[PDB]
Amino acid sequence: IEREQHHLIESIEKSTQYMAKRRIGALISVARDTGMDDYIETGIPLNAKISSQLLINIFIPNTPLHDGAVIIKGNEIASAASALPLSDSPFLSKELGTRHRAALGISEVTDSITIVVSEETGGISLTKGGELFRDVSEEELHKILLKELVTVAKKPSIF
Amino acid sequence: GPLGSYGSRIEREQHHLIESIEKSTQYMAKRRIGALISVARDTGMDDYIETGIPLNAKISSQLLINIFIPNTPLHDGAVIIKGNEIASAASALPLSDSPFLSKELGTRHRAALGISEVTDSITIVVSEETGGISLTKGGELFRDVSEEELHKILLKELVTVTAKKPSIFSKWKGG
Ligand SMILES: OC[C@H]1O[C@@](CO)(O[C@H]2O[C@H](CO)[C@@H](O)[C@H](O)[C@H]2O)[C@@H](O)[C@@H]1O
Ligand SMILES: [Cl-]
Ligand SMILES: [Cl-]
Ligand SMILES: [Cl-]
Ligand SMILES: [Cl-]
Ligand SMILES: [Cl-]
Ligand SMILES: [Cl-]
Ligand SMILES: [Cl-]
Ligand SMILES: [Cl-]
Repeated sequence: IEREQHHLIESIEKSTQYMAKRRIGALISVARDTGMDDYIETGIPLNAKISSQLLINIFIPNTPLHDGAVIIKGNEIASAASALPLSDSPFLSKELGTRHRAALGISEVTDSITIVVSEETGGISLTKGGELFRDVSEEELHKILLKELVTVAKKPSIF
Repeated sequence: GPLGSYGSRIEREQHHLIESIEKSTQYMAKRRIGALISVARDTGMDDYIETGIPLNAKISSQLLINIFIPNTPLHDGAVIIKGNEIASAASALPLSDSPFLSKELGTRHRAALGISEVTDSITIVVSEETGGISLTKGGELFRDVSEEELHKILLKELVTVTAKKPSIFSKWKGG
């Protein structure tokens, strides 16, 4: 369903834009082909409609839902305050803490796309397949989410 | 099921709803966080659901608390609970015109009273001024109730009494 996927992307972009300006730390993992059921069950179940508003309310500091991962599965916010594994990568910059290391860790054992907001700088990062793309612009964020979450790769790969 | 193995599914969902309300209101009350939670019963509240932001979410004390954090997108209005979901947040409810409602009470109390006049909803209010917990039902206000009185009214009004042995067997619902 192309329509739900474009809404998902917009919801991620607007919520992370708001948190970034406020240096609110956040972690959103979007499940793809590999199952994330065991990580979903570690958290508080929501099974909620996706909206930028609900994503922002989830991550407000010192609230019951903020301390852990949001996992998006199908067309729902499946859970909040979920556990994710921590990467032991030594290549990760020293100013990045356990949130970035959790995002990297999940990307190492799933094909999920994970978006991170830094509580120190408000920079936005992405992880995929054991790798981190640090401090992306608004345009780069949009381009990678469109490519990785909207199925309609139809054109020749070179482009 | 997910909730537990005792009694019927409906019973467990209703006891979880009650506990979710009690825990969330206790947390908000000590922080003087304003809150307004309306539980639909036999009366449709679909039109008020449509005024809010849709959530269609599993009920938890945690989600109720996060919804009402001040100065957030979801806090400004009513949560409406319908079936076994948090249907919407930041919904508009009608205001009561009653002059019998104390002027010391704010817009949340007047919205809670207003909905209770045209539905058989149970509505819970946390006052941002006093931290008191209030309840409305059928045009009446129960003001600044104790934890014990809150539990007693929620049990009576929100838990369907069901037969004992019949409750342990799950019925087929097409799945
Ligand atoms: O607990 C409130 C919740 O229960 C439901 C059924 O899931 O309502 C049923 O039980 C109520 C209280 O015992 C009754 O008022 C009602 O008539 C009955 O449908 C939900 O509709 C309600 O939100
Ligand atoms: Cl469409
Ligand atoms: Cl951080
Ligand atoms: Cl950064
Ligand atoms: Cl259950
Ligand atoms: Cl508390
Ligand atoms: Cl108030
Ligand atoms: Cl008390
Ligand atoms: Cl008491």
